[PDB]
Parts: sequence; structure tokens; C-alpha cells
Amino acid sequence: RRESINPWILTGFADAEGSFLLRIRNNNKSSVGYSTELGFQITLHNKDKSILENIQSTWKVGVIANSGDNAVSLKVTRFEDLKVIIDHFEKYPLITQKLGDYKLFKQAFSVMENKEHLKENGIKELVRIKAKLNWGLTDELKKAFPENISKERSLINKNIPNFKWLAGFTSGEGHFAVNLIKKLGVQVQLRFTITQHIKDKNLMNSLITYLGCGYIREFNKSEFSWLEFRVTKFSDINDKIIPVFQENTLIGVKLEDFEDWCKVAKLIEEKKHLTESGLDEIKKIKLNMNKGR
DNA sequence: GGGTTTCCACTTATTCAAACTTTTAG
DNA sequence: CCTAAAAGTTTGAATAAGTGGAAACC
Ligand SMILES: [Ca+2]
Ligand SMILES: [Ca+2]
Repeated sequence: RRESINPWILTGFADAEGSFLLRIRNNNKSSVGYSTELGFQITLHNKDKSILENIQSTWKVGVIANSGDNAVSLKVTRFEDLKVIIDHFEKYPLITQKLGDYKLFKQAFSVMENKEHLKENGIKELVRIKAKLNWGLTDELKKAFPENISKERSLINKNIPNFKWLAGFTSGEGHFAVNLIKKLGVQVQLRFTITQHIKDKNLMNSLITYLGCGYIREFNKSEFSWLEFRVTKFSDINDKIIPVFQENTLIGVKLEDFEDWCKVAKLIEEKKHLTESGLDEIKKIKLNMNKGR
């Protein structure tokens, strides 16, 4: 358990790493032929188990378990504890397209609260909700409820509510790089990025205006597209990016990366990145951050 | 119970984060 | 000539999302 987490930071982290789930399972023992499970979950590398424990003690709900050999998950499916999930995201709402999945999570909750999921009509309604939730219905499930079921939902278009949301979100999707551009041989270039699918291009473009710096570049890995918000101008990094996250502390192992990233920022501010000894200090910091930690 | 809920082990991609090099700006 | 800033490239894996199995619970 230990340290508690700021609710807006938590909402930002959920916008990045969270996921809502609605299981509609074939069940011979169910009077209606199907059983259900509803909840919310976060899966992270083992190195960030403390985040899941901090979230757990912030809400006082959820179960932590291994997720393979290198990951760990927090899952909330106990029905009464879903009220906590609902109460949090009502007070601290999501702003990515995942908000649409939360809204469906709510509809499914209402059905199950009335116990309608134990009847034919309630299961049917849960199939309709799941058709729009995340990756939708399997072919088997779709064929089991023969009816014109829409897969579309309202697109979410909301603005960053505050710097705390950005800290939680950046704690998930952010990246702090000490780029060693290979005449001392090396030009140290600090880089800050935030990655996200094109489905939230509106949100990504606002980062430029919201933070007053940076560029947007599109990426394409075969049939997959995503956006990268990138800042490299030192003064923007020193005056606009660093103070934001100094004032709104990151969580997880990435905080150490930001801290080291700030050490190099101070060396650069003092021109020591142009000295042989200063450069050696920077190369040593870089080796022990991000994947090298 | 007998139907239902909750938990635990584990899988599967792709959307991420991350690392690297080349060119242009001032 | 020099350092900074920006454009550019590449991809592994930590994510997001999910399933099987069954103990536990009402
Ligand atoms: Ca995400
Ligand atoms: Ca992350």
C-alpha cells in the first residue's frame, strides 16, 4: 500500500494504462446460459507493482496478481467495489476515447445492479453494450444473439482538465530521452515525447497549445498509425516541461528517469555538456535510465 | 445446495515508449 | 565553423485487452 495517489493523477494514469472489461461467458450452469463479469484493470511491468499497490490503497478495492513472468495486474471486479470506480470517474472524468468505454461500463453496471443480467432481456442488453466496448463481440458471441447490433459510439472530444491529469497520463505515455548525437563527437539533445493512437489526435494536437511547445509527427508501422508529441528545444524543456512535472510529480519508475533527465538538464544549463568531464557524467547518467535502469 | 460471484493463472497483439541516425537552422 | 533544433528511422515489448479454470460465496 503506502503512498496514496492524487485522484486527477490517477485518472490521467487510467486514461493511459487503464482498461474496462465486460465478460459474457458461455455457462451451462447459468439459468440464462451465460455468466458475466464487470470491472476495470491495469497491467504493468513488474517494476511498477508499487503503482498498483498505491492505486489499491487509494481506492481500497481490487486484487493484485501476476500477469505472466514480467507483468502484474490490478483488477476490480467485485460488484460492490465497482461503485468506487464509478464514484471516482464521475468526480475525475476521463478525457480520451476510453471515456466511451467507461460510459458503457456504467450501462452494464446498471443492468447488473437491477439483477437483469440473470434474465434473457438483461443478457441481450449486455451483448449490445459489449458490442461497442473495446474490441467488441467475438464472432461466436455475435452469432449467438441474432439481431442488428450497432458497433458505433459517440467520439470523445475533451480537453486536458489540468496539469495533474497530464502528470498521470505522462506517467503512462511519457518518455524522457538523453539523445547522444554522434568536434567532441557528441551533441547532447534532451527529448521529451508522448505517444498515442491517432484516435485521439485532437487531444495530442492540444499538447502543443497546452504546453506552449513541441511538434506532432505521424508514425506508421504497417497498417498501424499513431502520433508522437516531441519537444527538443532546450529552453522549452527547461522552462515549460521540467517545471510542469516538478510541480506535478510523476509516479512509477519513470519518475527516476525524469529526475536523471533533470540532472542532465542542469548540466546543459551550465554548459558542462561541452566539457570532456561533463559529457562523461551525462553518458553515465544515460546508461542507468530507461531500459538501462 | 445450485446458481452466481470472485479470484487466479495465463495468453495475445499493438499501441506504445524507446533508441538511434541524418539533415537543417541560426 | 559551431552548436542547437528539427527531421528521420526502426522495433521490441509493456502495455491494453482478453480467455480458461475453478474456488468461493449467497
Ligand atoms: Ca494507452
Ligand atoms: Ca507506460
